[PDB]
Amino acid sequence: HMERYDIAIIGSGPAGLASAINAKTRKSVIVFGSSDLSKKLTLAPVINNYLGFYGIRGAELQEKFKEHIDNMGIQIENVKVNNIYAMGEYFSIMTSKDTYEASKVILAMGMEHTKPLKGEDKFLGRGVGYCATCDAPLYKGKIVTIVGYNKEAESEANYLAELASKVYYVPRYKDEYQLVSAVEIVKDVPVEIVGDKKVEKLKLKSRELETDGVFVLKDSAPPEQLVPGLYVEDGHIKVNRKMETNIDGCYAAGDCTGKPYQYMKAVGEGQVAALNAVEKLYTK
Amino acid sequence: HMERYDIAIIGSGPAGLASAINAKTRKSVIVFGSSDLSKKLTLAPVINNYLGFYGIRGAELQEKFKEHIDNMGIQIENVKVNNIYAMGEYFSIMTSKDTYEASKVILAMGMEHTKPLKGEDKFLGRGVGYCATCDAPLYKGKIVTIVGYNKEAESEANYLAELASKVYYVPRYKDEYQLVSAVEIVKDVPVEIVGDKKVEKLKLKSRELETDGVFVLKDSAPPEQLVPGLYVEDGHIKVNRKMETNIDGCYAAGDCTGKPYQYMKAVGEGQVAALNAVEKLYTK
Ligand SMILES: Cc1cc2nc3c(=O)[nH]c(=O)nc-3n(C[C@H](O)[C@H](O)[C@H](O)COP(=O)(O)OP(=O)(O)OC[C@H]3O[C@@H](n4cnc5c(N)ncnc54)[C@H](O)[C@@H]3O)c2cc1C
Ligand SMILES: Cc1cc2nc3c(=O)[nH]c(=O)nc-3n(C[C@H](O)[C@H](O)[C@H](O)COP(=O)(O)OP(=O)(O)OC[C@H]3O[C@@H](n4cnc5c(N)ncnc54)[C@H](O)[C@@H]3O)c2cc1C
Repeated sequence: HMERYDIAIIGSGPAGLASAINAKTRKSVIVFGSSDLSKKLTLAPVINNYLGFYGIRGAELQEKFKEHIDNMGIQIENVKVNNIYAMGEYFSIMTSKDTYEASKVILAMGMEHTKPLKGEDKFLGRGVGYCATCDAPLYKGKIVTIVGYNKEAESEANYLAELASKVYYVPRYKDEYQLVSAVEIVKDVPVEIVGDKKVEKLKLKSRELETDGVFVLKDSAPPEQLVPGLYVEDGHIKVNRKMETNIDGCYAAGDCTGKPYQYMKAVGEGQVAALNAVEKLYTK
Repeated sequence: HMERYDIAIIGSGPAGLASAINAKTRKSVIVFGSSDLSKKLTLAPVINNYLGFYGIRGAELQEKFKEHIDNMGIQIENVKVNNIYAMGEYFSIMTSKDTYEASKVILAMGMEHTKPLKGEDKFLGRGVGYCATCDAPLYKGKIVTIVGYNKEAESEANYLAELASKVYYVPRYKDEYQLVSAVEIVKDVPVEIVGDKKVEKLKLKSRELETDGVFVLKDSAPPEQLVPGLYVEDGHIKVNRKMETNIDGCYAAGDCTGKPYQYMKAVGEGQVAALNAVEKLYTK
């Protein structure tokens, strides 16, 4: 069904966990993200600029962070947040599973490193989107191509196969893929989304797919799509010294706020966002 | 004599150490402060909001920070910084011992918690000051009272006893005091600095001292006195998202920049300041 919380934290990396441990000062808090917290932490080899942990390996620091949240009774809700609608005094939070409401939101999604595909921006809203399940009814009986950058994208492909006339899945990571037989896996490199007034084809290095929709599925939609009305410049969510965005009650912390992309900056921002959000909840 | 460095960090607490470990990316760096890093860290009992160190004691976290800087060959220069003069393209740094020049400065002095004495602001520049050794020639053959909040203040009293006709030392901490016999220790509580056009007396709870100067000696002068021309509001050094102050080449990080006074905020700010300072050194 629906569940209400005082604070929702969108991301489970350094920034979101820093927010969570500072918000547990009560005030219900929910943290959305991945079971493994942050993929970048796991991939980091030796870390020498996180003060107090000289020479730690990324996966070791990840475990220290996991034990911290576990000691404080903080769990990660393992769902993808698709859209956050600023209703004015609260936020409606749409996810890959259930819908939530929260009084305050802390954006902590990190920063996407991969570039958009050619034609992606051009056809946005004319056949390109960032949430396949959200737009699924629009593609009933149509051809849909999903360019998947994470495992959740596979679930969206499976769902779309129940409505679309044909589903192609283009993986952008190496794994076994848990897809129903109706999904055609296209192990090729996307080149360009093309069309006249709307999407007509996805061109790949060795193949072209006639398709009505192309969904580009990453850990998070671009922030201005995830949070309609949010002020972003240069792909960075713009915040002030209190980590406040342009949307009252919506904060942002970590790589999603701009450079430098470092752990200490991220945890500091998460702390500031959470303490300010809590203050606003007690002052109304 | 004088020594030149690319970056000078003013403070050895969480913020300054975070700056130091991020600036050692070369670029000579000098860190001014106390041997014990930060007094607040030592006094902190259990810390649960420093991500990755759940349940750590303050002195334990202090030791982790000490081992980090030691592993990176970062030493603390154990002197008090008295004044930083923005010369335009560099900074002249006056200390309780030698003078330094630095291309970039990172202010990391923390935030003073004790309030000013009554009359302190009123007589500033008319008998009240924050550096006794700096103003010592002005008090040759005059009466000087030092209200000392740290051990360095004792050294300043000893120096002033060579020039002033009479030196009183009013300690604001419990310890043995290493003072020459010419210094009179006044174990009483300051109440008010009084005078007409200039300082004439220090009133204490049980005694009044006729005095020509009153020096209030804390770990650092107020930031607008430490750094002439620095923009401060509400006792907080005002910085932007890059930790830049109003003075080009001068950054600030940690409690000295405003609330919340927390460790994660401080280390994040120190990191941002240092990485920006380094960038400016490589771009000129
Ligand atoms: C190989 C490598 C080495 C690095 N080494 C260092 C180093 O030595 N020192 C250093 O300071 N920095 C280092 N970094 C950078 C550092 O990892 C980042 O600055 C830091 O991880 C930022 O954390 P964050 O919480 O802002 O974002 P992230 O760490 O990206 O966390 C984001 C998390 O939120 C989840 N999420 C995002 N959007 C949504 C959504 N819509 N719904 C649900 N969940 C979502 C993601 O799945 C992810 O788990 C390194 C990065 C890499 C890639
Ligand atoms: C009892 C107590 C418990 C606390 N518990 C927590 C907690 O659980 N979690 C949390 O997040 N925060 C806590 N805090 C607050 C936290 O300690 C501060 O936010 C943090 O120490 C800020 O560090 P900083 O580097 O900005 O300043 P500081 O820690 O004050 O470091 C300043 C250092 O620079 C030196 N210095 C200053 N001026 C000069 C100068 N002119 N020349 C030379 N050296 C100078 C000082 O001697 C000092 O050593 C606590 C504070 C106290 C007092």
